[PDB]
Amino acid sequence: GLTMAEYFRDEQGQDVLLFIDNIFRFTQAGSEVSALLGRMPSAVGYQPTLATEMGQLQERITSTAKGSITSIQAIYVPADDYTDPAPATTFSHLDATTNLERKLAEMGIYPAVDPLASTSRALAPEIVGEEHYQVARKVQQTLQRYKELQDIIAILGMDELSDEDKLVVHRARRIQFFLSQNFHVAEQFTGQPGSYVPVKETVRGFKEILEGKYDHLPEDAFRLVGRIEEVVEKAKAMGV
Amino acid sequence: MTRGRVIQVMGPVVDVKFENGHLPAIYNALKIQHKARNENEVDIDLTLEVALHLGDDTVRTIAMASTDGLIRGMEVIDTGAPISVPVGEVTLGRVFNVLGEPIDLEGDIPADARRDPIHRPAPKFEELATEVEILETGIKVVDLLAPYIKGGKIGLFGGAGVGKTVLIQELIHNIAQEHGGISVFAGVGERTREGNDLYHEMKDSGVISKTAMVFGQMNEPPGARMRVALTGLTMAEYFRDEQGQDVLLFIDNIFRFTQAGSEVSALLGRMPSAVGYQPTLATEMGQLQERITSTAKGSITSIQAIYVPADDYTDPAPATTFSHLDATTNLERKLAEMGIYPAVDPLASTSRALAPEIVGEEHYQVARKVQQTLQRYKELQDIIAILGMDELSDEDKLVVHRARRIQFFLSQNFHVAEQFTGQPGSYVPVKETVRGFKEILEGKYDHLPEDAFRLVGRIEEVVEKAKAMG
Amino acid sequence: GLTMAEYFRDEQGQDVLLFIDNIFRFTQAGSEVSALLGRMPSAVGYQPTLATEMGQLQERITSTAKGSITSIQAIYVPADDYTDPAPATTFSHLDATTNLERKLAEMGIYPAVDPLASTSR
Amino acid sequence: PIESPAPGVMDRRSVHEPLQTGIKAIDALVPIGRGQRELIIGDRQTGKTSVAIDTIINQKDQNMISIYVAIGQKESTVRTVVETLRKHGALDYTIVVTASASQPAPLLFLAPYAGVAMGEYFMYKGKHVLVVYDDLSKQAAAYRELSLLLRRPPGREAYPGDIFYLHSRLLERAAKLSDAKGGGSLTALPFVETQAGDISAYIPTNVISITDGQIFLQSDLFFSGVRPAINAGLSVSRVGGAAQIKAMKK
Amino acid sequence: QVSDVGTVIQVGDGIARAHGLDNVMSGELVEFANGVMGMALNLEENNVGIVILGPYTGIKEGDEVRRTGRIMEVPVGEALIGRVVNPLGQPVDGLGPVETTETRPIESPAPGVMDRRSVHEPLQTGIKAIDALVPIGRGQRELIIGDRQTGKTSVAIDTIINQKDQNMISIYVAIGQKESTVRTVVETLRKHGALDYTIVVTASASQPAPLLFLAPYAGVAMGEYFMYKGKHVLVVYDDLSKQAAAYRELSLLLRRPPGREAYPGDIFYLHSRLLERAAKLSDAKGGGSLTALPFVETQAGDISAYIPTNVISITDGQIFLQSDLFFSGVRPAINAGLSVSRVGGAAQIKAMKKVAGTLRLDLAAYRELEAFAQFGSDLDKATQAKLARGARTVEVLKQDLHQPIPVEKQVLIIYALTRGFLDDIPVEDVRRFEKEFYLFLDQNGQHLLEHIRTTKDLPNEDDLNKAIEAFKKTFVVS
Amino acid sequence: LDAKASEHAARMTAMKNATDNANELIRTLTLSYNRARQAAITQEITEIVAGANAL
Ligand SMILES: Nc1ncnc2c1ncn2[C@@H]1O[C@H](COP(=O)(O)OP(=O)(O)OP(=O)(O)O)[C@@H](O)[C@H]1O
Ligand SMILES: Nc1ncnc2c1ncn2[C@@H]1O[C@H](COP(=O)(O)OP(=O)(O)OP(=O)(O)O)[C@@H](O)[C@H]1O
Ligand SMILES: Nc1ncnc2c1ncn2[C@@H]1O[C@H](COP(=O)(O)OP(=O)(O)OP(=O)(O)O)[C@@H](O)[C@H]1O
Ligand SMILES: [Mg+2]
Ligand SMILES: [Mg+2]
Ligand SMILES: [Mg+2]
Repeated sequence: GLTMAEYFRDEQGQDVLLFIDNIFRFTQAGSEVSALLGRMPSAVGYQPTLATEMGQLQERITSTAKGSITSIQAIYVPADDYTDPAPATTFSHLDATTNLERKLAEMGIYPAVDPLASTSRALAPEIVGEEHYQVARKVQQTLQRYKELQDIIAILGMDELSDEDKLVVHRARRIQFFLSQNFHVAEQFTGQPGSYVPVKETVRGFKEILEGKYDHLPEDAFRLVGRIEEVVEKAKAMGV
Repeated sequence: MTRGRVIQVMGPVVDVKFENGHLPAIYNALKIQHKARNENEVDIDLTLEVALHLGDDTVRTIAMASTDGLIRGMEVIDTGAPISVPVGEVTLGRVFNVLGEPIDLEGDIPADARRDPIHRPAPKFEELATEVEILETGIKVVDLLAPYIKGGKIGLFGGAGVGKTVLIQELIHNIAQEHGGISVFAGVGERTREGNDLYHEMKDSGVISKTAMVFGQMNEPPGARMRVALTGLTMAEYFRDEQGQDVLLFIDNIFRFTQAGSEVSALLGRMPSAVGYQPTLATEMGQLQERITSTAKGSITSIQAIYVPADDYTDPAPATTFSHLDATTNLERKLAEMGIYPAVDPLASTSRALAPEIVGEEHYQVARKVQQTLQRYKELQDIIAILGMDELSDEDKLVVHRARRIQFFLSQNFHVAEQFTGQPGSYVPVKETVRGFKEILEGKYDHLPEDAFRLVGRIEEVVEKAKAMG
Repeated sequence: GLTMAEYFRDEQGQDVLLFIDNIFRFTQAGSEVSALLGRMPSAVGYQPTLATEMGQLQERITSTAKGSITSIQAIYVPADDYTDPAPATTFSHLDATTNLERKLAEMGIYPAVDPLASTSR
Repeated sequence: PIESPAPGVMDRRSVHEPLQTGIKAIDALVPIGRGQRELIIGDRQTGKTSVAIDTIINQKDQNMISIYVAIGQKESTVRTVVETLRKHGALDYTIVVTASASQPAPLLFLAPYAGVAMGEYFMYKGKHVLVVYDDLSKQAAAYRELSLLLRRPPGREAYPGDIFYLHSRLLERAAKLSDAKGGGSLTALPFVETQAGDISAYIPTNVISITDGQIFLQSDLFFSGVRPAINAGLSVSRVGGAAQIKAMKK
Repeated sequence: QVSDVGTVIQVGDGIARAHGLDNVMSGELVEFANGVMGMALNLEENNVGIVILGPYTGIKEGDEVRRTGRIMEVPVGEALIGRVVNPLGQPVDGLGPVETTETRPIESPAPGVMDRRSVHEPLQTGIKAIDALVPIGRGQRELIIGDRQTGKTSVAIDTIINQKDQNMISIYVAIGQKESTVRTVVETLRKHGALDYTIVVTASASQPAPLLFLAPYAGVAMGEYFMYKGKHVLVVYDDLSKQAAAYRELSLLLRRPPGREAYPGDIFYLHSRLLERAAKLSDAKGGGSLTALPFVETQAGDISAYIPTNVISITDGQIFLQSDLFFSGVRPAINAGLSVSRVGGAAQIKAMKKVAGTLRLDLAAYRELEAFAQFGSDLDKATQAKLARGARTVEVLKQDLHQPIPVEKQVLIIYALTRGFLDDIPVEDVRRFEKEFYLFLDQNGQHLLEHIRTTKDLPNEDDLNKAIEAFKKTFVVS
Repeated sequence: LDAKASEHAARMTAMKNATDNANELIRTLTLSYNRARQAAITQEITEIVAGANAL
């Protein structure tokens, strides 16, 4: 597939979308066949040449002067172990990553992206904008504080938290729910048609939530909606 | 030819070379007998079990005893069959050592006695019984809340000094009395002093005349500890296959069997499995457990104590063993110190048999109602300390009043407990105990003193005790 | 160093002090040598001969009729893990132990010796 | 043959025909279509075998052949299952393949392939087949034993490298053929026994990575009166819903 | 001929490979060229694997190995009494050779199931806490377990010293200890007179690993000689953990596959073989017995460790010592909560049995109430009485170093504590009260002392009450 | 005075049940840690065995 894409990159100078369904199976097959070739086994049973074999493939998928390639890869994580050598080695080859989580998938908030493990090289003030950068950093800070409060909440109870901690929890749960979205392709599982949300709408909605505008709405109003106005619509259906 | 010579000795592993075209089959038995020709030798008497065919007419074996004194070149004799132990009536009341040789001083067993091979394929699919049946033990708690199954495997758990040994003796006594069967006790990798204590206790109780014992304790080699269970099982199988009886088989600790197997595998040189266990763990457990089944003419049911390493029930050995179990009885030091015997926990015990299809709608309803009552009492025991006895509602008072009598009526007087208490035992049929528990549930006996239920057989004896008391 | 120190108590009958910079690095070097020679690693990758090597080092530091050698040795504990095999097998040979705390060092209390973790016969 | 290539990309059709299991807690919210492969996962003593037996019995009216493959099961349990099938009349259309725990490891390794090869014969004639694998975890254990005896270096949790390839090769033969290939189908219901409900273990994740969904049975629910023990939090059908009758879907 | 000689072909890390030795037996002793012993462990097809039992730097390729014709054994006899000796029976204290005429093999089967008898004789350790809370019977083996510097060696030395007038032989096996430590232990034993009946087997940390692996077996072999003649023997293994470490090293050098927690597969079999040879012989074999006191060292008090779990599964009980109790001034440091003896209690004498229960209850009670220490006076019944009696129990159970006391004096002081004669005595004066009470007993109560010493039963309660009251009449609180 | 004593009782029971909750969480977490570590132990054993075998 990469050889087919490289011709369009080079001989025609054309933009290419490259989709790879599961790049981990490549290294899995390499590890399956490595034992029969006479190589000594490396850590957790992988081949000694795990890094070089994957690098020789990954470094061919790049954008050059004559043409551009943007590639989206799904990377399976065996047994939910993010420290496994195959997922660990492929991290350095990427510009933007999103880490899906079984914990978020189980609570029902899709796409279940981890809002703190995900990182991108393009999140800089001079690339996305000052307001966008500040809103994103504030959201991450609130989510991290909510994550830290999870032991004291479980043990001592919600009542004994200070005035500011309760407000942090209140904003954080609504932010975590509003991060969910209804997808066009998910209409096969549910009757909800799905939506497409522009970046301006996302930034303005998260800014409004952070400023405490919508603290009077219930938590469940924020699940699986698009723009911020749909939250008000759902709350009014609920009766607010 | 049927003669070979030793060529390698490496601990318990011995390699023997035979003439081409005369190799023994796997699991065969080989004998080494030697007389010290001069002062630089010792007398040797040893038994070997074939394990592999290494090629070049060489056979690798596992010794059943210590291999000290072996010399490269000693003659080896092929017996042409696996280890064979005596079976029949002669084995009752005797103690053996995994080779079938007696340990007690009653004398040897004549050479005309019938002997059966240790290794044997499991009974065919045709020969199994088509219907599930309940083994009536005659003990109220077991027969009500955790029934036993003919051909089923039961796991026994409990702390030290709670009553496991006396319960085992009472099970043997009741089975021999009512169902006409016998029992075989097979210790595996346990304390020699505990085995001696058990022998003396059985002799005191009089159970010893109806049981056979094979010990092969902790100090034995792994080869012997790995086959004690099989020799006990093969002496048990004779009575079910040839006389059509219902037999008990007690395995002192099934975990030591797996540990001995792992030790043997490490000597054979196989690649270690997940947590250091042998790669053949599941296969060995299956080959042991699948021979304990109910057939068209008889059955063997086994009571097994299982040690769990580090209290981790997900460890490979307990995980493999638990897949074969059909029931579980748990003992309680709390009940033991309270004075309830046989101290079986009425809520921790579980059983696959307790279903309306197998045991009956009436039995199932009575048992479930009893369990719900006991659970409610367990819940109320916290509120008693939180608030106080008088603060509880009237319906909770009635629940407590029923629960005390239920918990006391679960107790029973054992035949083998006479030596302690001074009271004769009782064999309570399952129909009678179901009727008694229904009567206690319905409130027919709410007026009786709760202590008259303390330690008693049938329900009529309870009203007799109340009549004598007041 | 031990060979250089032993002479003063053997031939001259002095009292000598032998200061060893770090036993942890000695054990690490031993483990590296074992892995180079190709032996099967011990509990956490150390050499199988760790206890015998430590004994053959420490057992020569003893008092005799002619003289005595006393040794002050520094031990490094990785990630505060006192269960580590090198400190664990070092403990068996010591008459007095001293525990230093970065907690005390940060407050400014030097030498930062813990007054409760230190024991002496 | 035991080993045969799976149907190609262009040989398949989207699943659109319901498989009525006769159980509400399945047919209502976790539907199963023909040609699908749905995982049944849970702890020991949870009703995994009972679900499969009920599904097989319910197929009497429908024109479907059933294959029950038992790997590592107790022979008494297999005998009782066969007796229930005989009593309810499912032996008019059922094949039972057995390999008990007393059998050597190669037969345990080999049984599911024999079952699916028996199923393919009816599948390629334009018929509909249902295949039940009573344990894939015990097949994996047998294959691990075989690999370690053959001295192949183990991977994670001592399993060999191709423990994924084993199951993928087995389960990829279940398919919904198109009208050009005849319209036949094969349905698979593999079983996985977890330990203390650890859905994140190596073998459970490997099998989840293959099938079209999973039905999770919880021991905490099975005890205390929720007898079907369905856990709607972890149960889903990725292909189902498009193969559900309009009334139930409505 | 190559039947009785062989030449070495490989030497490394104390393991040697020799060509030849056609008639060597498995487990035999062999002689190297320079005087170093060895075991023929593995008899392969073309060569023999030898485990060296000494300094192997003097062995090269090509030097000859001579056969001896003897399966490995150790010398035995009464001549070993009062001497310190290596595992192979070679003296290390000087004083010339040990002249003995009998041997016994290191490997020997444990007594059979039908050769044993129930344990019924007490073993007086001389420690109040052990003799009261966890009694030890002759023929029992009891684990002693704790952390570094908790007092296990001190307990063992005190037990060995207390056996002076008893008809027992003591054996002290030191594994992995420092030579100066073993020397100091031997000096204390000589000072207190225990060397009149004690054998010391030493294998220091500088020795090769096989000697450490073999030392406890040599100790048991020495003990069995006396045991089978009808005598009573006490054997102490100072570090089974260090023996296990040496065995792990040997197994890894032989390139055997590892097991759980990196220990070898048959690590349980090692200690089972070792500890199964201690038993109480029946009357038909002569009423001999051998009692063992294995030691295991924990890491930060963790009992769930592999070796502690194995040894707890093997033995008949455990004595657990606590670092916090040791640091808090409780020097015997015995934790009566976790500690338990399963075969003992039957061997406990009647006088101690009649009085031990109340002390057990008091000490058990005064552990949970120590949690409620931040507040002083909740109730007179809950705090005052319980805490006062528990504190006095903790004070009486304390003991000094190398001073065992007789069982009858222990019984009397425990009776005085339980019945309430210490109710009106301050806590700080309890040890002086006990000491002056022992002196007063020696002064006047010889009748009670002899009555206990002859009948193993409590004397007349009223007479005991009046004697203790007479002592309290003179004792001064200050 | 009644209100002050009520405050004492309320704080006492709150601290008690907080301690109970904390010890429950500690039980769960420490047991989780202990189930986890056996996987590392078996992994290192597997690595040692494979390294020995491959040579
Ligand atoms: N039914 C009973 N009637 C009277 N006493 C009983 C009964 N069951 C148990 N006991 C008492 O409990 C003691 C424990 O007996 P047993 O040897 O069966 O216990 P255990 O739990 O198996 O102990 P261990 O772990 O030491 O083998 C008995 O010696 C007896 O005193
Ligand atoms: N719907 C149901 N109603 C009542 N009892 C049920 C039901 N489903 C299962 N059971 C009961 O659950 C028990 C175990 O069920 P089943 O044998 O199907 O479990 P399993 O998960 O296959 O077990 P195993 O691990 O032994 O293979 C049996 O006693 C059975 O009667
Ligand atoms: N009852 C006691 N009274 C006073 N001091 C004591 C008592 N018991 C032990 N000690 C002292 O406490 C220290 C513990 O040393 P001991 O050899 O008994 O411990 P150990 O557990 O064997 O430790 P190690 O691992 O260092 O060998 C010694 O200094 C000893 O003198
Ligand atoms: Mg018992
Ligand atoms: Mg099943
Ligand atoms: Mg010491």
